[PDB]
Amino acid sequence: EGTSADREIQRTLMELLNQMDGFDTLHRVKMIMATNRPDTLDPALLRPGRLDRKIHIDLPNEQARLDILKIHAGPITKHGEIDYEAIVKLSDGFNGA
Amino acid sequence: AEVKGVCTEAGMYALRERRVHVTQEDFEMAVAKVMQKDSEK
Amino acid sequence: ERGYSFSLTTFSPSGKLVQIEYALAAVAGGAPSVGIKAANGVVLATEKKQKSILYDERSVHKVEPITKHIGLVYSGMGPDYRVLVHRARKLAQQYYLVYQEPIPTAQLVQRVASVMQEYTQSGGVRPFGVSLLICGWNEGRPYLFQSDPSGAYFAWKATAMGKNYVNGKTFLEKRYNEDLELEDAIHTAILTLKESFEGQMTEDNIEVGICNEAGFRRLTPTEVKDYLAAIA
Amino acid sequence: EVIELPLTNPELFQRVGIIPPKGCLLYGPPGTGKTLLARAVASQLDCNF
Amino acid sequence: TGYDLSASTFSPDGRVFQVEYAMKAVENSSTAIGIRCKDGVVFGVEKLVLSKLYEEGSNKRLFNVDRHVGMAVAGLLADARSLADIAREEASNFRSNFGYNIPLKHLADRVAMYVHAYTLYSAVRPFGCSFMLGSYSVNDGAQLYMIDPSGVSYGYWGCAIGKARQAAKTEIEKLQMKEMTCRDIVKEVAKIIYIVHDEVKDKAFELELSWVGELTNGRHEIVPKDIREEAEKYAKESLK
Amino acid sequence: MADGGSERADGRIVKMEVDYSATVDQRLPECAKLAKEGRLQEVIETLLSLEKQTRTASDMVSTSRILVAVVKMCYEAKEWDLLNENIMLLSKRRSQLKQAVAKMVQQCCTYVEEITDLPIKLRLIDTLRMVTEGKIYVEIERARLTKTLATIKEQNGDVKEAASILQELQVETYGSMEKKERV
Amino acid sequence: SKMNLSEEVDLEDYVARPDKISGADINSICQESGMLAVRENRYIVLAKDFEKAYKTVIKKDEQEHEFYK
Amino acid sequence: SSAGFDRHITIFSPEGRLYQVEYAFKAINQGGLTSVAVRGKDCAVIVTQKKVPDKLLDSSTVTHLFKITENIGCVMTGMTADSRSQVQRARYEAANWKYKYGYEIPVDMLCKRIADISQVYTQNAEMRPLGCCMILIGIDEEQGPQVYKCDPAGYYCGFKATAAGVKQTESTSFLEKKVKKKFDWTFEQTVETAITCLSTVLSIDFKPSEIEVGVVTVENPKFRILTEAEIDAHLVALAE
Amino acid sequence: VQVKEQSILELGSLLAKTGQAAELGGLLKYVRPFLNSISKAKAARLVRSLLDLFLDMEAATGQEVELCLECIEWAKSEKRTFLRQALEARLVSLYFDTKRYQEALHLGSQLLRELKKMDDKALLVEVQLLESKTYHALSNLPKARAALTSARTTANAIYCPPKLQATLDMQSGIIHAAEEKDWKTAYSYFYEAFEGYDSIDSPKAITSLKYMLLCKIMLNTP
Ligand SMILES: Nc1ncnc2c1ncn2[C@@H]1O[C@H](COP(=O)(O)OP(=O)(O)OP(=O)(O)O)[C@@H](O)[C@H]1O
Ligand SMILES: [Mg+2]
Repeated sequence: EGTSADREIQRTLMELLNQMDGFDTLHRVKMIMATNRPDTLDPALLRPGRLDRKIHIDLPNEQARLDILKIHAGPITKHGEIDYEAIVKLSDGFNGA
Repeated sequence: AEVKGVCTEAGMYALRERRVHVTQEDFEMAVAKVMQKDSEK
Repeated sequence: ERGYSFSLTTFSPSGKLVQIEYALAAVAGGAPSVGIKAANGVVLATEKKQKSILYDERSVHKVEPITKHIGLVYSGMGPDYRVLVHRARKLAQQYYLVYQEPIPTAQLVQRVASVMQEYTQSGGVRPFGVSLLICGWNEGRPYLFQSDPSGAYFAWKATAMGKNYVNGKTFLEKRYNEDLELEDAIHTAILTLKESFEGQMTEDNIEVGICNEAGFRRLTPTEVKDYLAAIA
Repeated sequence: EVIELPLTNPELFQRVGIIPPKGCLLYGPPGTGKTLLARAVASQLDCNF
Repeated sequence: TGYDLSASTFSPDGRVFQVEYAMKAVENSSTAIGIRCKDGVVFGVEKLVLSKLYEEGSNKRLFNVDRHVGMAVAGLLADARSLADIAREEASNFRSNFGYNIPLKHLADRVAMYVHAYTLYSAVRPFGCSFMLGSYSVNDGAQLYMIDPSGVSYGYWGCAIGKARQAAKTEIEKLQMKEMTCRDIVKEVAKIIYIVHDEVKDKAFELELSWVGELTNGRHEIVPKDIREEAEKYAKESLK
Repeated sequence: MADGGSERADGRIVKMEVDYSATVDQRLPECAKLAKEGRLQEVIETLLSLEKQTRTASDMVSTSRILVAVVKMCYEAKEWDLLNENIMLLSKRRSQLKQAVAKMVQQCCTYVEEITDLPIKLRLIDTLRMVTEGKIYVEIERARLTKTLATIKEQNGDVKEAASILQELQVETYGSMEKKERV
Repeated sequence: SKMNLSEEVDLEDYVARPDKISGADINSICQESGMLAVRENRYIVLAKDFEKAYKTVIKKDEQEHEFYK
Repeated sequence: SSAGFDRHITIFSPEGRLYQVEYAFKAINQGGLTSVAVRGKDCAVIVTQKKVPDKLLDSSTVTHLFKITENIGCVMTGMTADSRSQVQRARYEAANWKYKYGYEIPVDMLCKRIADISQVYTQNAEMRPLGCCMILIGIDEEQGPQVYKCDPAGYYCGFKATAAGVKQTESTSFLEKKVKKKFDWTFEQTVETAITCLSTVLSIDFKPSEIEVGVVTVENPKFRILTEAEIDAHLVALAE
Repeated sequence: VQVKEQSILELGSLLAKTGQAAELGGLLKYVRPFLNSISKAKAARLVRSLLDLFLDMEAATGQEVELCLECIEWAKSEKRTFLRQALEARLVSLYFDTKRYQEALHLGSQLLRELKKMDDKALLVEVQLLESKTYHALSNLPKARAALTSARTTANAIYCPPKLQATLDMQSGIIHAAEEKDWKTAYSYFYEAFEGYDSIDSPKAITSLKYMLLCKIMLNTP
């Protein structure tokens, strides 16, 4: 019981669902999709045969945090002695950004 | 309505054996299947 | 501290108590249970299933003996059963102290029903969320009874309670009679409880208790494993 | 494992007797490095994109 | 809406909101710092003067729970005095019942349980205070403990409660308290007080210091006037 | 972790030659843990291949209590299933599994080994179970051929030899053997 | 019936599990097991491949608070 | 799915479920710690992780293991003050049973009584149902080792291997896969499996200074806590 | 106690494996005074496990009918309705293999009334099929046809006849071919019986294959 000017997006959606894994088989074509909240996706789009693999990219670990720090803190014109252990311990639940 | 359904489905049993007339065995099979298969849902 | 002291159950404009209906709908989603009485004693059967293999199946019991000749099973919520069991035992002990005679099943059922009723009218208290099956054998004739969150109680001959109980009642309609034995009663109880079991019926997934003119007792795992044979 | 090996050496899966998948999706909390990984894959592969 | 009007309701995410609001109320105190030395504990509080009318030494924030126990307060004042009274009563009862001075590991637990008793029911409200207990004993050493409105009590080596807690603990970290005796640590407490609370926030302030340890021979009391004056004299050189 | 450790192995090779077999207990892991390490592309490979192949000398060369003669253990059991093929966490494969026991160091020996029947069948069976995987398949087949030709040559039970050979070969799909050999 | 499944694979184990898998993810189980066997540079699929693939594909936690009943 | 105040207090919703208990199960995971309990042939072990974010804190008073009685051991998960109150209650009940009936209280009766106490909160509507977990281990004659679990909903059960915390599901699956093999367990094997389950779930390869291990066995039923040297020895023996 | 029961089961299995029939009958007759000393369930399961194995071993026609009758008598004395109903079904199946006319008919008629009123319906379709078979074997087409019709009509309410489906299809095909109305239907029924009876029970698949080949021969399609 949705509104008008909104069923057109649904029309495009089922057109896309038919284009991939439809009556005609695809060959040598691969697709990649990205989203940071997959709750709202249609149950038909997540079905195996259309999006075969689900990949999770969680928050970094202590070793991952140290790796990212070493990657990004490199080029700066540093001086003196640096200790990454305290920085790794303090930064909890962070991101690369 | 299910009386009409039984009547209209008994002929399918005659068709399934490539016949031209309907006998009461088809009626009994039809009524049994219709009454049993309506138990679910 | 202090409570609320105002009733949480009130009459709807259509003259219905909503909380009782909600409690019954919560009871109806519990584990299945069956009870049968045939001419020599009473049999209570229930289906228990652990989520995984880490659980110990010899730690908690669904069937509890109130005294030497009364047994009781439940269907509904888990924790709400234990307090009722304790209260029933206390009431039985009180009666034994007063009259020096074992309490009849009807008196215990009446007292438990009165407690369950009294627990839905006081201030700031929700009703119980379980239903009970009680079995006994006093003065020659056996007895089977069923309680109700609203406090009502009835006397039955064959009862199925819990999830998918209408089909169980239909099955018991076409098999039960008034002339059988304890063993055939156990067999038909297991057969009707098999209507909702999983792919396999292991001895660890069934609890069976029997009460005859010698006293209520819960069957050992070996006996239940044997009984499961020669069936299905 | 999805987009590189099957597009160059496709007789292995035929030898085993399966068909490689087609698509995949990446999810997680914001700012964990999804679009960056996609950019790296697109910038380090010789194929139409 | 309506999940944060009572202390007896769980939000869908699974946390009580009223205690969070109490912590937010606590977060508007001035500052209180406590550091344990080799042979005792030292407290330091910076107090804001609202106007010249108030007499020197009013609104004391440094109580005396027992003959050997101190106390430092941040948050509302009424709840702080109530907690001080209940702690005094409990310590007196323990001394009278058994016969010897109550250790800290027991008094802190009793007070924490009393505080936690209020965050369960809907007929009361959570407290709005966070406090610190300190003491020294010959057979037990120096003891410091911190308790918050939620009812969580921990031991510490050095703590700061109030508005600029982080800006104070980041300077406590550079200090090395594990060795040096607390005869000169008052200087460090004064210096760490004067390096906070920029003059834009408020015009002026005063300092309050406590003392307990082997130097005072168990008893907790205010620092002498001359020692405090020398402490400010040394701490005033932050302008360099 | 290449030369220097191998220097050690070449130092203690004389000890292996002079002393007895149980000393292998102290030389099996010293390279094996090095195969665990695998930090560099070519060192770990040289050390593992050298150690695994070198166990061949003790086998067969020290025929007593070894595969050539009295293979009660040694290569038949101790160093076949357990050497690396079954498990050593992860065995590097590539040079170490191809150039080692799986290839010439044992296949060549089998050609020039027992000459007798009785344990030649058991040596064949053991060296056939290890290679039932993949991306080797130009060593299992030859041994299968050897077994069938031997069995036909003497006992002449054609039914069984034909049966065994038939299922073995699916060489249209092998994809690595040269055409004039697969034909 | 098309892939290898050499000799020691038991399929009656995986059929016995509950949780109502559809018809388009059993193919996913077989495909994932085949891919996993491909990764190990081997052209024969074993039982561990099915075990790992089945554990990976289904991914249902509990949603079954035990004091229902 | 709601009608009235079923979202705010403990009353039945139209579907037959009450949410105020399901919210405590989510409130359990607020701490962010995981604990495991394993049962052996003649012993029982508990392993838990502990984290100290900063060096200012005193690391000797952040334990999550408590000793109710000289023969019974315990571990908590979830909120802190609630766990402390529950431990106090358990100690009181054990002492009362010992005084009244003349012999040591079995672990299963203690767990049953704790669950009975905790079931009232979900019956009356003027109180919050103490969202924290409970794991108990002990030794008992004629049965050997026993491990029991209790959750805030008023429910308890005996186990052979248990995990509680944020990573409950993965550790439970790992323990199930390990126990399906049906291999006889000894002291070293039980400790090694308990450590490796947590190690593979968290993927940390931790040092001997961030775990707590408690053990009981049939040679001296006294509950004891392992020191750091023994933990280091077990860790170095685990990694070949 | 349990050692005696385990030894009895092992001895029965060994006698069945060896290839002797008199020993099984002797053990069955000897273990009568021992049965009334154990639990009811154990005795019932022991009687079942001996009798079914002895009956399903092979055809030594001299020691089966009387044993089944005495088992029926014991079950009726012990008041075990389901056990005696199953044994009655087995006995009426046995009477057909001994080529008896009326003793295999009135027993089925008696059993049908009791089976109809109770839950069991699969046993009912089995008994109906047996009655159709015995009327067919006595050269009476209409009665066998009526019994087969009743069995088919009452077999549509069962959730699944996992193996009785093949037997029912085979009997329907045989009856249809007996009246030589149309051979395509008989061939289809025989093919369905062969398909649904394949790889489960070897002994009776070859006969279905043979009948299907005969039908295809009769269509002048060699
Ligand atoms: N693993 C990583 N290593 C280095 N930088 C990283 C990493 N993960 C994230 N980043 C940082 O993330 C920044 C941008 O992240 P990106 O665009 O990939 O966001 P995202 O995870 O796709 O989030 P969203 O699209 O939901 O906003 C990059 O500039 C980079 O510095
Ligand atoms: Mg992005």
